[PDB]
Amino acid sequence: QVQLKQSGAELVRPGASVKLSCKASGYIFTDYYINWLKKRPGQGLEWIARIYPGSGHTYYNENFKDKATLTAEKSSSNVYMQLSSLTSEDSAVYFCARENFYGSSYVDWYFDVWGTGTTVTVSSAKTTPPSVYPLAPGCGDTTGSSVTLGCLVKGYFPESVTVTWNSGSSSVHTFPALLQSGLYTMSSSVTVPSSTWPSQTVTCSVAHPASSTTVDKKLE
Amino acid sequence: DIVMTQSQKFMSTSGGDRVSITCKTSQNVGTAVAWFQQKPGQSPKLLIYSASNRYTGVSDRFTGSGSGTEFIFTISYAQSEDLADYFCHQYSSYPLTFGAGTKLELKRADAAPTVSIFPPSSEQLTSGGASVVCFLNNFYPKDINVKWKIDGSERQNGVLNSWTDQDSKDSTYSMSSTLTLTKDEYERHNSYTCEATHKTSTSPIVKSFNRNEC
Amino acid sequence: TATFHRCAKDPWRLPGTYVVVLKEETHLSQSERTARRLQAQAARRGYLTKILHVFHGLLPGFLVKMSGDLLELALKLPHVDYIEEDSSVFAQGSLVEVYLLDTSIQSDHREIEGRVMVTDFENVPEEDGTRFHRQASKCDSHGTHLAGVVSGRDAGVAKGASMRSLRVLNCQGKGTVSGTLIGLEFIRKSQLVQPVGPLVVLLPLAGGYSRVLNAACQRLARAGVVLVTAAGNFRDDACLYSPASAPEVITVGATNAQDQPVTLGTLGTNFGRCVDLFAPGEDIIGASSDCSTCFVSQSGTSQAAAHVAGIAAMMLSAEPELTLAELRQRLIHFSAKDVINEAWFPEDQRVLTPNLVAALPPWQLFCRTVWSAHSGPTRMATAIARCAPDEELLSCSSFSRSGKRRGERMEAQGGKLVCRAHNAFGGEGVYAIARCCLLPQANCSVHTAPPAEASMGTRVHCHQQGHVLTGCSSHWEVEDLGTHKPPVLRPRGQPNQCVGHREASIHASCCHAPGLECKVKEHGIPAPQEQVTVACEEGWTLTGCSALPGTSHVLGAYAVDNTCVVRSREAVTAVAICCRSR
Amino acid sequence: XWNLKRIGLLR
Ligand SMILES: [Ca+2]
Repeated sequence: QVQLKQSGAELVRPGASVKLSCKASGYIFTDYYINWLKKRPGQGLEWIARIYPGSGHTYYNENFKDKATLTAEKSSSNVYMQLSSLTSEDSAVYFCARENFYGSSYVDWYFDVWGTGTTVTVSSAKTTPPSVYPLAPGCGDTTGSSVTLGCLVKGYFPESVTVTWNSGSSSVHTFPALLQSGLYTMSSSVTVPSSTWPSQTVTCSVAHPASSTTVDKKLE
Repeated sequence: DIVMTQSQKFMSTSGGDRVSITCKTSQNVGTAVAWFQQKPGQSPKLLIYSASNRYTGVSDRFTGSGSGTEFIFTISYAQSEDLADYFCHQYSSYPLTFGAGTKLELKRADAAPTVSIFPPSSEQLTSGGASVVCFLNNFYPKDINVKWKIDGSERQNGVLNSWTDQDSKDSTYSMSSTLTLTKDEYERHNSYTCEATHKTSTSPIVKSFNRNEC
Repeated sequence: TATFHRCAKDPWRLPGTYVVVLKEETHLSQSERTARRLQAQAARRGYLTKILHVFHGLLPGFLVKMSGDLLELALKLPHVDYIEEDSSVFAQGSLVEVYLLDTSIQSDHREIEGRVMVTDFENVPEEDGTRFHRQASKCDSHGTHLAGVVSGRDAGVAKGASMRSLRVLNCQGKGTVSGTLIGLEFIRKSQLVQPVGPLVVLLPLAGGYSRVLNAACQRLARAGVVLVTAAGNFRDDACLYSPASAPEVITVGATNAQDQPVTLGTLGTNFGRCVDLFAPGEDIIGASSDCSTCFVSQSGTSQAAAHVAGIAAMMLSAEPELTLAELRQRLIHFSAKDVINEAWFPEDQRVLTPNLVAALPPWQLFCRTVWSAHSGPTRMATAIARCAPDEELLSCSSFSRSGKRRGERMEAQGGKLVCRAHNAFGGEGVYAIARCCLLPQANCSVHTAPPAEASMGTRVHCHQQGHVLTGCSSHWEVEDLGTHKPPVLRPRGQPNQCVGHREASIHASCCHAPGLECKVKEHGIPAPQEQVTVACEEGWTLTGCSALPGTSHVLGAYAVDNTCVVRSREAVTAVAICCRSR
Repeated sequence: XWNLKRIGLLR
C-alpha cells in the first residue's frame, strides 16, 4: 500500500509552464523526502530536486534551479514540481521517488518506491485524438487453432495511448508508436482460438488520456 | 559531478548462466551505488543497494559487487521475465548521477514468424487513407526482412516497420510492417502481398489478399 | 571587450607611453604587424608614433609612445586584449642565481665582489629636474645595500649565492611599469636560452595596482621562477600596489627588532591579505656604496624582501628541484608565529594580515590560509578564495563583521576547487577563507551531502575506505523569501563527522593519501567575549576550522597557523580537524 | 646584526 500516484501526460507550448503532481499514500507523508527526476529517451536519469514535505524546504540540482520549483501540500498529501519557460529539451518523462533512510549516515538510504512517470511533450502542435481502425481478416481456409485480429490507432498527439482487448482478456502484442507526418501511429495484435471469433465478439478499447478520449472498436 | 559510465551490453560467462554489466565512476564513491531494474512503461525497481545488498524480495539470482570506482551487477540463470533495462546510480555526492541503462538480450531457440495481412478498414477509407498492415509475430532471431508487393510489383516508399522489445513470456520478437497509401493510390491496385524472409526457412512466408476476392 | 587601464594614483601616471597587450596566442609576427598597423593608422590621422619595444616571450604586446588622442583608435586594433598607461615604480651545495631589478650596484664592494654579475640591461626614466646631476654619486646605494642583504660575505643571508643586476630604477630611485616589464622579459628570455638552475627574482619596488605587471609576474611564476617582492612602504593595503598584489609573487612586509610593524616617518610597512609574511626591515646593516668595505643601516620593505630572497636562495641551494608552492609553504612553515603586535595595523586589516616573521629552516603535510577579497554588499554577492595550482583545497570557511552569512561551498571552477563564501540578506559582505595544502600523494575529492531534516541520514563523513575527512563546509539552503525558523544542529554520534545544521548542505573534503591520519579537536566556552580557540599539537597540521552554533552567536571562523579561531558576539565551540602524514 | 639572529642565522 506504500505508493506514489503521478498526474497524467502533458502537452504544453514552448515558453509555457507545467505543474506535475505526485500523490503519496500508505505512509506518513511529512516524514520522507520526495525527489523528482528527468528521463530523456537516449539519456540516463537526471536528478532534479528534493523536498522534505514536513517543512517544505527544497534542495535542487544547480542545473534545474531556475526551471524547477518544488512544493508540498500536507492536506492533499502530494508534492508538486512546476517547470517554467519550457523548451524542446524539457520534453521528457518525469519520475518522483521516495528516499528511505535506514541509518544515521548520509549514505544509509535508497529509492524504495517510485511513481510510473509523467510524459511531458513541449510542442507548438495541438492535441489530436486517435482514429481507431479494426484489423479483421477476410476470406480464407483456416489453418491452425488460432486467428489473429488487430487495431490500428492512427493520427494522434501526444505519445500517451493505451490499447486493451475486451477488458484485459493474451496472446496480445502492442507495437511502439512511430511518427507519421507529425502524428503518432501505433497498432495492437490479439490472437484468439478459431472456436471463439467470429462466433464470439472481440473488441479493442483504445484510451488516449492526453485528449481525455476512450474508443471501443468492435471487430466484425 | 560524478560521471557514471555503464556497460553498452551484458557480457556473458559460464555458458550464459551468469551475465553482467560494469559501472565505473569518475571518483571514489566507496560503496554508495544502487542498481535498478526498469521494464518499459513501469516504475524503476530497486534491486541492489550499497553496492552488494539485496532489497527485500529481490531474487538471489541478482548480485552486486565492487567498491571505489568499479561496480559489477550480475544476473544468474537469467529468464525472459528479467528482460528490462538495468541502470546504476551513485549516492556518495549530490547531484545524484546515473548510468545510461543497458537492455538485457537473451538467446533462444530459433522460431519462425506468424505472418498475417490485413486490408484497410472501411472506416479508414472514408477518411481518405489506406494502411495495409502485416504482423510478423513471435519470431527469433530479431533479424528479418519484410518485402511488400502491389500487383506483383515491389513497393519501396511509404512503409513503416516497428519491432516490439524482446518478449517477457518467451524471449521472441514481434514486428508490424505498415504500407500506408492514399485512398486514391490504393483504389488503383487489387493485390497487396507481404513477403517475410527469416532464418528458419530458405523460402519466405507469403501472405496476401485480393480486393476482387469476396 | 578591449579595455583601457590607468594607475589609480594620479601623480604616478605617465601619459604618452602605453603597453598594448594582445590576446594569449599571438605570435611575434602579429605583434609587429599590429604595432605597424597602429603606426600607419596614426600617421594617416597626422600623428608621429614611436614603437619603443615589442614584447615576445613573457606576454604578447608592444610599447608605444603616442598621444592619448589615439587611444580610442588603438582599442579598435585587431587582437588587442587591453591597453595599460605607463606609470612609475619606486624603490622601497647547489648554485642558485638571484636576479635583482633595482638601481646600479657597486659590484667591487668586498661584501659582494665575485658574487655579483652586472647584466648590462638598463632601462630607466630620466630624472626630475631640468638641472639634476648625479655628480660624484654613482646611483649604486639601494641596489648595493640589497645585494649585500641577500648575499654579502659578513652581513648577508645566503653567503653562497650568485647574483645578476638589472638597472630598472634611476638615481632618484624611480622606475616605470614598462621598464620593469622589459626587465622581466629579459629574465624569461635568459632562462629560455640558458640553464635549468633555480632562479629567484627580487623586485624591491612598488607602484599602484597594475594589471600588466601582475600578468607578467604570474607568467614568470608559472614558468618556475620564484618572485619575491616588497609589500610597499605606504602604511596601506598591499593589494592596491604591484607587483605586491600579484598572488604568485611572495610579498614581504617589514618588522623591527621589537617585533612591531616598521614605521617610516608618517607611513610604514604595507599590510593585508596580499602580504605573505613579514621579515626584518628596520635598521638593517648592509653594504654601503660610500666605500668598498663600508656598511650602512637601511629600513623598508625592500630590506625585508631581500631577507626572504636570501632564505629562498638557501632553501634552493639545498633542494634545487623544489617548486614554488613547496617553497612558499616551507617559508610559512618555518617562520615565527604570533610574534608581531597587530595593534599598529588598522583594526579591520588585522585578521587579514599574517602574523608571520620569516626564518631559516633548522614526508610532511603543509597548510596555509588564504583569505579572499571582501564580497560586495549585494545579497547574492560572493567571495572566492583560490589555492596555488599544485595545492589541495582541504577546507573552506567564511567570516562577516556583521555575522550575516549563508555559509560557504568547496566547488570546482575551471577544473580546480575554490572556496566560495556567500553573503546573506541584509549582510554587508563576507570573506572566504581557504586552507591550501601540500599533501604527499593525495587523491582528494569533495562530496556534497544534502540538508537532513529527517530523523536519520544526518551524519556526513568520508564513508570511503582509506579516505579521511580533512574539512567541512556548510551552506544554508533555505530561500531568503522562505519562513525563517531557528537552525537545528545535526546530532553528534561519531567524532570524525561534519558538524552542521540540518537545513544546510554539507561539503566534505575526503583525502586518500599513503600515511595520512587526521583527528578532530573541540573547545567550548559558554559565554565568551570576542573569541574561542582550539589548536593542534606539535607535529599535527590544522586542515579544517568550524564554528558552532550559527549566525545567532558567531561572526565566523578561520585558521590562524595551527589554531582554529571562532569569532563570537557580546555555547560557542571551535571544531578543528588536525591532520598529519607518515 | 639583530636581523641575522632573528631569521636564525647567528647565535
Ligand atoms: Ca573512511
